[PDB]
Amino acid sequence: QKVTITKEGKKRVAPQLLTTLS
Amino acid sequence: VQKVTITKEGKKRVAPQLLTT
Amino acid sequence: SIVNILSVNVLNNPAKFSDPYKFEITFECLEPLKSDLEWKLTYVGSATSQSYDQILDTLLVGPIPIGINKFVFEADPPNIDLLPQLSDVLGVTVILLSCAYEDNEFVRVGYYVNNEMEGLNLQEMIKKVKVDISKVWRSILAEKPRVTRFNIQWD
Amino acid sequence: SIVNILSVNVLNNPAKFSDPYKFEITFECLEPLKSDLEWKLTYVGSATSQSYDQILDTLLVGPIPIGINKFVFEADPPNIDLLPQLSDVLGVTVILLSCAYEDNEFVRVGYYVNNEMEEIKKVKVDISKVWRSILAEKPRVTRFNIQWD
Repeated sequence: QKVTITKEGKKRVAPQLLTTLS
Repeated sequence: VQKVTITKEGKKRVAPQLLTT
Repeated sequence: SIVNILSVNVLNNPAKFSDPYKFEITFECLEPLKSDLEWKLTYVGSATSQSYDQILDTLLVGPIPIGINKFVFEADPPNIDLLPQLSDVLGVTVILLSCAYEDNEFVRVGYYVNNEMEGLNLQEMIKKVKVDISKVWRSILAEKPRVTRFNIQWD
Repeated sequence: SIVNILSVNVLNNPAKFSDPYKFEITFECLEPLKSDLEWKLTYVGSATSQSYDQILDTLLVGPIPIGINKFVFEADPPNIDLLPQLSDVLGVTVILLSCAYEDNEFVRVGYYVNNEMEEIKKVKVDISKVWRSILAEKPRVTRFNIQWD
């Protein structure tokens, strides 16, 4: 998974979209 | 009286008063 | 440490339980910081043993120049949905003011809080009495802070 | 509730006391959200302990697709320095996996955790010899109503 960092230095993870059924 | 704002991630954020340097 | 607290003043003390907490914090910053500070307020219950602590609020403070800096952190009151036994608000609880930089805590200021319900008013002076949270009062002992410092990196 | 948890799987269980926690989390988001979700994991000691809860780690997740989502939350282990009575890492403690939107907690997944260790001088509890096992099939869930957008 793609880890990133906010302006403030906070660990942020983009979640994997599995599918969009509801 | 403070400038309050909100990051894209949803965190509230304030600008502090610089009193002296 | 690149940030040092100089004063924490609780603006609204004593207060009703459900009132927001207003802490006026002054700090010094000695070097450039690429990021904001992240302040947190955590509500901690009694030795009660059936209570989980509760983050009240977090606040990002910045940008931060070198110098003496100041701001008010207004935090939400405790969410009583998180407090199953309502009667556990009473007596001595704790409040933790902490700050982190880039997800790493470096300072924590703990205070003891006194909590108490109003007695009966004159009209009322039969029914068992509820703990009415709108009739509970806190007093944070802002002169006896417990301070704990953590080494983090500031680069 | 606009967000609902579908599964929590503990990736490295059992494990040493000082090994990171790894939770694979699957959740459904039903409407668009303006902000991230904020996960935290919280070490909780015994009733007999006077130590308040220890936040082990937190993590912003976002932005959030409408749909079914999965990520892994890898959280640092407990700091031994904040456990002045080291012996109470032994036996049965609690871990709370929780999520907040805009500083409001809407869900809490509570676990029991079992902890055991692998002239004469008094000995100290050696942490490198303590194993934990999270009882991951018996989670206690609690939803709270929050305002969302």
